[PDB]
Amino acid sequence: DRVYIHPF
Amino acid sequence: DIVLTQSPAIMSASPGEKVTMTCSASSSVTYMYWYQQKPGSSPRLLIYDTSNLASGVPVRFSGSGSGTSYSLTISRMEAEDAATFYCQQWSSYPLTFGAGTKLELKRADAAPTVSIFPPSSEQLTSGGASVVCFLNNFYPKDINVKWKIDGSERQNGVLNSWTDQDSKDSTYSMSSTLTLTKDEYERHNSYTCEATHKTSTSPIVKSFNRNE
Amino acid sequence: DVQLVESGGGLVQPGGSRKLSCAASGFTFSGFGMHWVRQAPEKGLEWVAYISSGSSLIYYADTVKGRFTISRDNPKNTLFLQMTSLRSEDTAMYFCATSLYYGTPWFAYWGQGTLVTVSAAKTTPPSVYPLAPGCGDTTGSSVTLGCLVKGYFPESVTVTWNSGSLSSSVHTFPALLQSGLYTMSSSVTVPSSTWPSQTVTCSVAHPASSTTVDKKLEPS
Amino acid sequence: ETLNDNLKVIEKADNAAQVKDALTKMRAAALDILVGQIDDALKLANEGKVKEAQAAAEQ
Amino acid sequence: CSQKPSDKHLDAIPILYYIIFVIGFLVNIVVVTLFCCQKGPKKVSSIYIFNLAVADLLLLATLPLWATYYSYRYDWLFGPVMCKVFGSFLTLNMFASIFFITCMSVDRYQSVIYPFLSQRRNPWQASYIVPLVWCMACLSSLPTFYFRDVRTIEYLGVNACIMAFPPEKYAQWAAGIALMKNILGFIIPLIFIATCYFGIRKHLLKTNSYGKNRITRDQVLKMAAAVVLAFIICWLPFHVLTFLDALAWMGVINSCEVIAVIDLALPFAILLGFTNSCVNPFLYCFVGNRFQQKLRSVFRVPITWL
Repeated sequence: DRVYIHPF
Repeated sequence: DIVLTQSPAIMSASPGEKVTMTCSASSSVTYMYWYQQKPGSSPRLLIYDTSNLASGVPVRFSGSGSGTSYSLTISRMEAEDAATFYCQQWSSYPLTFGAGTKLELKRADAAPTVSIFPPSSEQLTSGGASVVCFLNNFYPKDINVKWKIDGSERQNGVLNSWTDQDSKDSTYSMSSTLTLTKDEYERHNSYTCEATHKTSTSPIVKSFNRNE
Repeated sequence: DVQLVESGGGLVQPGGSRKLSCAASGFTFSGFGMHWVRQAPEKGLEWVAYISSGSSLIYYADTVKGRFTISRDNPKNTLFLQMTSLRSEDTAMYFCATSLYYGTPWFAYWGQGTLVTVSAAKTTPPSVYPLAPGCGDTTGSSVTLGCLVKGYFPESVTVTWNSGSLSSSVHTFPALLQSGLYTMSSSVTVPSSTWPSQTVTCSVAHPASSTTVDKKLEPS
Repeated sequence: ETLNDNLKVIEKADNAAQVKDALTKMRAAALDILVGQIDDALKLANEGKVKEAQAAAEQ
Repeated sequence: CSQKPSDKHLDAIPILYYIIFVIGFLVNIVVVTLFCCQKGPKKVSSIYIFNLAVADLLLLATLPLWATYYSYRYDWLFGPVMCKVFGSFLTLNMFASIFFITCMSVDRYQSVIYPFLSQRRNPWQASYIVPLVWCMACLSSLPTFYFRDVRTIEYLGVNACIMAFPPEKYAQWAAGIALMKNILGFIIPLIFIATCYFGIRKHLLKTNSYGKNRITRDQVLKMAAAVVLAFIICWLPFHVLTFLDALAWMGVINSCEVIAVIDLALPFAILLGFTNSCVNPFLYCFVGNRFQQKLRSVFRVPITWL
């Protein structure tokens, strides 16, 4: 679904 | 592996009517997409993510559905909307498409214009002779064709080809080619092309004879 | 303004190989995923394959998986599809399409398409026969004329009525396959001014055989 | 403005019964073509297809 | 609202990343060079400056990778092991930089309260503190070390370098880690730095009230206040965004618009933290009155070699 795609 | 079945395959719709077509999947599908494709051109995205109007699509179009049942709806039917409509599912790759739905613009009934053409001389010297009969600019598609050589019906050796709905006047056309051998052609006088249509109780007849 | 252009089609014998290419312009190419999607003749659409922007995620259709290879050339803005061991069912019109949005599984921008035919049959140029009204046919406010295209292969001949009408009222009847060769016809309705007073010709162009036959439609 | 708040509800709806309550409020506001569309979206809320009823009421 | 969000911003993100990268990779390099082989060590605050500059240097050394990652719109080419290593490395250097800012503020506070502490200040005690700070940063980066992996996102059709929480309880985990990022990354360091600034300002304000002492004292006060202001300016937006994100994972806020704004602004705020790591050398090392003379000496090094 939704995820934390950012590097930090 | 998810199969998409659209309903109906064919449907006529007059301008201004509300059009609604369905798309059913065998399993629970996450998202459904709707594309319009006109004969000769590439498809265009109408609806993405099962209810979201794609950029550039008119407000008349609207997608809906969930689970295994989805639908595409046009509030006011217009001429430009007549095309074939496809649904594509995404739940997991591979992606699968639907069978398609042909949306035809319903027109007033029109009698076909019949024109008969005898075989060309070049073809005659080639060894065969094909008589052509053009039945143009009529509606609906339903039309019967009979060939009469000297009054006797000829059923073997006839190829008919229908066109799609002409975007100019919303009419159809069809060619009927009766191919015969040169020797069989060389021993008969009158060749007749009869076309029975919904618009007329009596068939439309165009014939010729090799006397002229 | 986004433009996608496919190329590389043609006639291939069953079991051959063919690399289709897709050139993209009007957007940053190396940011979105691209799909290959084909459509069979007179049949519906079919998703073929998909490749992401950096070519890390590749999906194939089950009817295609293992035989084809989708690839990408980001520095040159190109999408490749290598087809190997082609089958009769693979005969179709191929498109490169993208959602132009992260490579999501839909197609907002479609290419023009390229035709691929899979048949061991020869490439026969067409035979073009004129169809004019014979003697004894009266002339009304308009006259219908015909061009009969007989015995050609592969598909996609274009009958252009360039002289006199230029798509005034043209009915191009779809091709029918008889005895292993295609047959079609083109009717054109033109006012009585242009015929037989002026010259009306039909040019049948067969790119697969690279032939072009013109018929002048003389009266009889 | 009441119709705007009930149009917020479907996007923020927890389940189908909240959609039903908001669509009945819109029906009462309409009484105070739209009526028929709301009467169909009320059917979709009653069926239990929550997401599809949200999409219908957004229309 | 429920419509899919925008992607316009991703065109500008990688370029900005590269800008910050070259700027910080020059400045921090200058600092680390002045400290590393050129004489200048043997001071505790100086050792802290060096370690902070190394953390920021190795930190911004990963900016090209993230600029490439945003260029290919989340498609990760380098593999899962590289996603692990560089994600945990990024987080480790963030925590090392922030913990070192806090440690330098504590060092300034305990050096202002105690005027009789020499510059050596038991240098081996710093040789024990530095590994302690690095180990605390590692332990704080253990979540990023355990969850930063490559996962296939089918809806994007993209192998993305994400935090691979258990998808059953993903959201919960996200919320948790977000709050942890707020506490170990902003809250506790903000408290330490703020209290240290307040105390230092108080003691200074007592000691040197009159004359030139007041002038130099006001300058140093503006320096400490500038430290706190830089940290706040370049870390408050990111952590506010992560806090709102945590609220979304909880379900308190579910508005499409708010979450779309969170995801839209998050890479910019991440870049803002990195710009803090880039700005710190100007704030700590380039402020000394000996620095400009040392810079002129380095500039004339090859001329004297001729």
